[PDB]
Amino acid sequence: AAIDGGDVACDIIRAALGLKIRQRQRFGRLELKRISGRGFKNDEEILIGNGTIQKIGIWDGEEEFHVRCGECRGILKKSKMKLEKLLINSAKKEDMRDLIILCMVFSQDTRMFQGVRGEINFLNRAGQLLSPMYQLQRYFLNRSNDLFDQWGYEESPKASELHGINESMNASDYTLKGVVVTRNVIDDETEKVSITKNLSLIKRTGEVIMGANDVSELESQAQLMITYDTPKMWEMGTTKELVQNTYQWVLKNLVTLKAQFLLGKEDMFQWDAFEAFESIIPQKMAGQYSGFARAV
Amino acid sequence: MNINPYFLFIDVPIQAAISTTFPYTGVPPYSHGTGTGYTIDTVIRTHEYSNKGKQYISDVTGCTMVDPTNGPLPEDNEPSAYAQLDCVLEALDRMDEEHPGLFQAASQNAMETLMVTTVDKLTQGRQTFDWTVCRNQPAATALNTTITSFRLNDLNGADKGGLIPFCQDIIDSLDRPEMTFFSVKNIKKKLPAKNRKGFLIKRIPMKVKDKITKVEYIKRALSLNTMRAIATAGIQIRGFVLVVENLAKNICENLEQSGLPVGGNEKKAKLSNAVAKMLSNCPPGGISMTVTGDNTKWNECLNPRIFLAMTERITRDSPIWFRDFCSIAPVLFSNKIARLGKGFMITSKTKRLKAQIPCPDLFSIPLERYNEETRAKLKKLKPFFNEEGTASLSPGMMMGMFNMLSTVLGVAALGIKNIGNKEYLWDGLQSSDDFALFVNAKDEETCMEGINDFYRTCKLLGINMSKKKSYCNETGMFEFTSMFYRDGFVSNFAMELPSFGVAGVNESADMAIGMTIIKNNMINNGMGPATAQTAIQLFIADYRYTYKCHRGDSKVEGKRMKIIKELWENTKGRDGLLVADGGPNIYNLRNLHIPEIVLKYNLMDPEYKGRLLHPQNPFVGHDYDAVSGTHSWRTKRNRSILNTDQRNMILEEQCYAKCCNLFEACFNSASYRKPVGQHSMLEAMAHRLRMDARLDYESGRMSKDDFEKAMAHLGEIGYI
Amino acid sequence: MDTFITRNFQTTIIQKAKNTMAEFSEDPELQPAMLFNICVHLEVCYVISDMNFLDEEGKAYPQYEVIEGMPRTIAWMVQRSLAQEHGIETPKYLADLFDYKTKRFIEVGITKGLADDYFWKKKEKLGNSMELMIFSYNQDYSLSNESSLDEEGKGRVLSRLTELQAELSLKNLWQVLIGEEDVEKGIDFKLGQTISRLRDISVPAGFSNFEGMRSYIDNIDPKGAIERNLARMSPLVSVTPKKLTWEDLRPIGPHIYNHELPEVPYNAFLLMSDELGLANMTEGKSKKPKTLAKECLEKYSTLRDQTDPILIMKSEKANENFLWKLWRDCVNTISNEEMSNELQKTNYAKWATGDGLTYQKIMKEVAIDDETMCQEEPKIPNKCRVAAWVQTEMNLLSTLTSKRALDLPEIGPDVAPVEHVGSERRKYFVNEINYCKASTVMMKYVLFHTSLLNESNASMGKYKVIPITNRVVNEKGESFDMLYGLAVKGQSHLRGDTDVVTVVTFEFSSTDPRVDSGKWPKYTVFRIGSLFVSGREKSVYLYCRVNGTNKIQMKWGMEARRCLLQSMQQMEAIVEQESSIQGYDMTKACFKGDRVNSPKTFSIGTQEGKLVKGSFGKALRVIFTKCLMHYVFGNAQLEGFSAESRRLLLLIQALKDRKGPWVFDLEGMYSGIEECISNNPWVIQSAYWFNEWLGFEKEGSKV
Repeated sequence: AAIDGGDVACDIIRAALGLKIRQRQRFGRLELKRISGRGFKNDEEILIGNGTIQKIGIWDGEEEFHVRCGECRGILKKSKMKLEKLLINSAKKEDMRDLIILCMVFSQDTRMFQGVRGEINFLNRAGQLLSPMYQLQRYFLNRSNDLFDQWGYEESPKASELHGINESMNASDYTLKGVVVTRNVIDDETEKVSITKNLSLIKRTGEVIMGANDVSELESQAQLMITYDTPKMWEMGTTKELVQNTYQWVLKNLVTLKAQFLLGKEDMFQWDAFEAFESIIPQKMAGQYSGFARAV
Repeated sequence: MNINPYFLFIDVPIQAAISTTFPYTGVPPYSHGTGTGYTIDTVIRTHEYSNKGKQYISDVTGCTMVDPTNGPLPEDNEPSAYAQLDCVLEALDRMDEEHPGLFQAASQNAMETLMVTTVDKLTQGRQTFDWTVCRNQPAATALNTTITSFRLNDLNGADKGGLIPFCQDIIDSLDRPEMTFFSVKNIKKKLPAKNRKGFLIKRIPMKVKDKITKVEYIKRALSLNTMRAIATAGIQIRGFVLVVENLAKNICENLEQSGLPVGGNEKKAKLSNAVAKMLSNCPPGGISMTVTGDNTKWNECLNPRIFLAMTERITRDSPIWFRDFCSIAPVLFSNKIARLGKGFMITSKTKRLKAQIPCPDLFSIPLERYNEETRAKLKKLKPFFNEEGTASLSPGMMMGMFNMLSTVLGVAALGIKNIGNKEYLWDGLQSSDDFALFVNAKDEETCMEGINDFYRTCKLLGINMSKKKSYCNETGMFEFTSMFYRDGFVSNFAMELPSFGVAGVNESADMAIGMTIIKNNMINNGMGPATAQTAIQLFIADYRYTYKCHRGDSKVEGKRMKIIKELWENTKGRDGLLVADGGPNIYNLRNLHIPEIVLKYNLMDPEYKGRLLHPQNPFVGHDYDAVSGTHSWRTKRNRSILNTDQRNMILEEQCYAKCCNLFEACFNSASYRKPVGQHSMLEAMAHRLRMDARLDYESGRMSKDDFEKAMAHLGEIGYI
Repeated sequence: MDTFITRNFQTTIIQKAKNTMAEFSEDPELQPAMLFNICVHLEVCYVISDMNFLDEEGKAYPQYEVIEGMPRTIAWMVQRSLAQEHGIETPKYLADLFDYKTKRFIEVGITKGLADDYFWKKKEKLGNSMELMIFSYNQDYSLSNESSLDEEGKGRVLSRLTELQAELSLKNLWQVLIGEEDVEKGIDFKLGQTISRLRDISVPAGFSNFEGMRSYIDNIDPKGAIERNLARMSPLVSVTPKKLTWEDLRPIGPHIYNHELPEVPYNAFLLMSDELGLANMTEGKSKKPKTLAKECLEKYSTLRDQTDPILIMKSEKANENFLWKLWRDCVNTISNEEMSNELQKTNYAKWATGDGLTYQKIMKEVAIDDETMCQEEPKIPNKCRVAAWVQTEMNLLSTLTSKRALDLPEIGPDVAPVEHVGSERRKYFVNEINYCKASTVMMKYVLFHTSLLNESNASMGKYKVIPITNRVVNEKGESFDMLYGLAVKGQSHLRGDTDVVTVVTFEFSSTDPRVDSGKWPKYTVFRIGSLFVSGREKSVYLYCRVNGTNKIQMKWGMEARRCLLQSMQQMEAIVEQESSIQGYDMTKACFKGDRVNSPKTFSIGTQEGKLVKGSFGKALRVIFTKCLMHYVFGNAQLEGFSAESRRLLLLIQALKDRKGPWVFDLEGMYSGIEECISNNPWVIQSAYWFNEWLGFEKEGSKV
């Protein structure tokens, strides 16, 4: 609450807890803010280069977005299967690399569909198939040269501040169609949003603003020794730490455990701590371990 | 259910399935014996493929010489060593034209490196054939012996320090009428040794001076001794081959076709880039074919004269002195003499006898006494045999000594790219023994016509493609130096794996060397994460076994393990203890380049940190990265014999045996009662006898008369 | 030093000098003196070429072309182009500067003493083919032509070098300043008469002296020679391309199907599938092998006290009585109280291993004189047919037993995703092959070879008794100390490491050799007693065999633990290929299966002539067993056969993927492969399996 920080996961947690978050659509590392135009969603089948058919809800209509990703800014023009014009500013190369690739993926340009060669059967952490748009997003994020080659180039505009860029973000006359650089930097206030079961943010009218797949997978170690109390997540730590935590929990409330055990019921073997501890027990021998422990 | 492992290939591509078939990249112990018979066969085959050349008698060494270059072209698919000079020169011209300013720059760089280099560089090498003793010795010892002989012969090249004066002195020593040198001679023994008689016979070496005529030294310098290298060369050749190989490496580094000195994933990048480049410029609607060619008798067909021609052509615009320096190596190789090794063994079953026939006496017995194969081999080798148990061998290359130049020649062969202006373009890669050839044409018929033209061309250059070990297939899948490429995927056939045991330096040094070896294996040979982690586990197990430093909380027992357990009990930061102290190992992939001391510093006990990193501890006293602590101890490295002259003259006097006999009784009656520490043995005997007399009198073994008599005698000794 | 370099010169000059000097192919760090010299030289030549300019006619208001600093290739080609365009001789040494006015290349140098001697020696080096200007720190200048440089340039260069000289001594750097001639001390190289003669006689046919060869190489234009040589070459020199087809491939080494040839014997060092460990549960302490063997024999006292042997089978040459007496001596030594494991009854040990039958070496002169001493023919390996016991070995060694013998240390916590993937792969692999009998056999093999190697530390002239022990752990957690038999190792008086030291091994077993008489033509087997497991009597035989191995073979056996890493690498390559088909890791999916995917299944073998599938775990176990057998049954035949079957398999794969493979000399490959199928059980069974799989592929490719 105090810090106006975070990119996506913080917003999801804030909405789950009922806090104030900024209003902006996200497509992963790319956050959007519509400025003009509107579109409708229609579900239909499309053909990809690799030659597979899968239903997609495409957005049709003239749309103008305030595309941004990381530090670089810009504006996007989107219509049915076409990336009309895209403008970007100067920043670190990878910044606009990700911005522009996500812009291709979001624009649903037919060339982006034709720019897929390998299989896109990517899985998520939960093991559930990703949505087709996010599948293409991930494939092209891991595979940037293919889409850039497939898109096709054109001549850059003759304006002083407008110049093209190559695949490696090198200024050149041959520029990605509808993509240009601009030195006229575009300038970059809170509301409440509801949440659903699948950790997806939905606005007041019902449009999805931030999904559970937009969370960057950039793992890192916190600079401060954070602490948690719930045992449901102890599994994240190493096995020795899990054992230490579960045995500390058992010992501290040992009086209650003894009191319930003397009663002879079965509700005392299902504590959250025991469920967390079960994870590190091999599956094959878990039944025998439990049977022997109960018998003894 | 009868298992059939090959059935795996049904469900898995063969390129992945046969990954890492041979755990060893070196040599097995059961390989066919490389003795006198094998070297005789090698020389026989080398002379067999070139027997249609010009045969003459060397006017320097007086040995048979065979020159196949510019000889008749082959009329059969059998291996041929007849490499026309014109074709090689044209190939070099084509390479130079394609890469303008390449030969000149490479030659200039090689000559500058030679100018700035030092003789010490020769010490970085495998076993070298020392001529003074005519054996295989370490590089440093061979260099030292050669330097000493040169000094005895008024040659002081090593004094100047530079390599150029050393090689100048080598070629000058090749001109002295008589060469004097040091040698080692063994003489039997007569000194005492307690087994059952206080007498044993052994061999003791001594240094002597020996002189050899000019021709003898000339023959010795060119000799190649045998110990998959087949032979080693002495010191007279090492500098020139070093310079020539440096030149060839400089040329190769800028040759996109060359597969060397690439190492690591760069090899995979080169492979994939070559495939992509060839496919990109394929004719619209044409066909691209790939040959995983292999070369049979590669080093038994290349001629040193062709290498001399290549060196002359490359250094066409260079100082004359450097041109001669580069040429000195090929001419030395063109006169190489092979040594046949130990010899044969002949036995008589009826009388249960056996004997060893050495090489000089190879023909001293009728050929009927040798088995069929040896009989035929000696019959064929008779013309190319010398009376000193050596075989003249002009052609051939006896495995790798000009590998870089071989790669340059292969690249030259691959650079023609067309013959007759037909509708095919060829290119590819080659690394000193094996080539992958990519040919683009219209139809497979024209591709195979181009492959045939390439085969004929390489035949003209002396390179013999292996028809019995080569195949062709549509481009996209092939092999190159035990590295299978298949539509992007890449696998290895043979990968070296960590060997059992620690490096053999010390605790911290061994740990650092093991971890850096694992890291290098991952980087270069492509070891997967799981394999690397398992290698870490195995290395930790071996390390703990070797150093007896099991976990502090383990239940094992040992002399060091008691103190380890006590330290583990007394320590609070148990995660910070080093593995050598029974602590927990924390090494993993992300931290394979960090010394364990640095890793665990933040977790170590401050008292433990002080004890471990004490600035003045008695263990440390006075590549890999580690920390200098109390675990960097040094082991006693002091053996052999010193004071050789004094010990030898003492042992050759007479009375040493009596001194040993008197010493033995007294100083073996007790396990250890010696006042050691430079005490004169006579002084120690005097003290021992004084104490023995004192004890005898105290216990009553001797009367006062014997006591006083003993003290008077001991008074004469001088220590009483 | 380096601080002075980076402070006294602009970054561009430092970078140019560094990248130009790094081409020497040597470490640029430990030797920075030449770096300073080259930087100073670069600065001097840059200054020299910044004041004078030319025009369409040559007005002095450029004139100096810089060659140094640029890449050596580009510099050399530029110099050659300039020489060709100006019609002047090209200096053999890369000139550091060229002049447009004099139409001559020029060189510059920096010294510390008087420049006159430096100029004279440079002139001697290069003769008169190149002009030079030289400046020295001690205010000395030398010019070949006085009309080369003007006062301004000379003054500026002198001021710069004097300032550098003054500044060097301020930080104690002038003392360690090396001169300039050192890098070019060696410029005189005169060949002696002998070496000149050797060079002259080492030219290709057609030349008399090396001067002729040098002139021919430097003058003649050989363009078009390749075509001329190829035109007259006989047509018989042709690779004979031949498109490969499925029917072209045929079974390799059909002779193995010849029933006339004998079955392949069992030549492995230790019994693998027929082992019998005398289990003896222990707390887990480490004890010397002698004590462990003593306790194990005490537990099974009946076998130890067996004195009347019921001979069951005998080797062709070995003597049963001698082997039995040696075994009795070994057990007596094991059951005694002395700490040492040294045999004291050397009689039967000496007379049983044929250690007294070795021939006596005599002087070569007598052999030369003698007429009855002749070389003996080589005992080429015999030829044997398919052995049915290798299939049973492979089948049984891939099964899951009730005990495991692997306990590896721990690793640090995993953080990076690659570490997590590797840890998951390791978990699956160990879980799959923890209890596999192959792992226990491998551990027994490596432990026995390690003990054999250790015993050779100081005891070389004495017989040593060594028990074939193993430490094993079961599912319940209780750990056992198994004894698989004993082995007495003889003496190796010779200090060589590749010298055979005869060792005779007595291993227990529960399999009656009469069932497969052809499996043991080399073993001497007795019957010691009978064990009881479930109240049922099962016999125990003692396979006694003589063997010979050297120290290097001990090292090979010790390294035989590398089969674990080999199998793990093979499995990881399979997983990496599966993941490369996709873009994400395929470990859990190919092992357990995700929602999208299914548990991958591999074709394992044959059942009643029909294909059978199995889990990835079975494939991993089969891979591990195959690797272990390859290591155990390894000889030159096996490695050669594998190396050639590599090519055959690659061609088959190319055929499978519709890549249209072509073979030039197929029969050459087939002969190369069949040259190695003589008597190795593993090679013969591999050939049989390859034929079966090739038949399956042929019959399955028609669909």
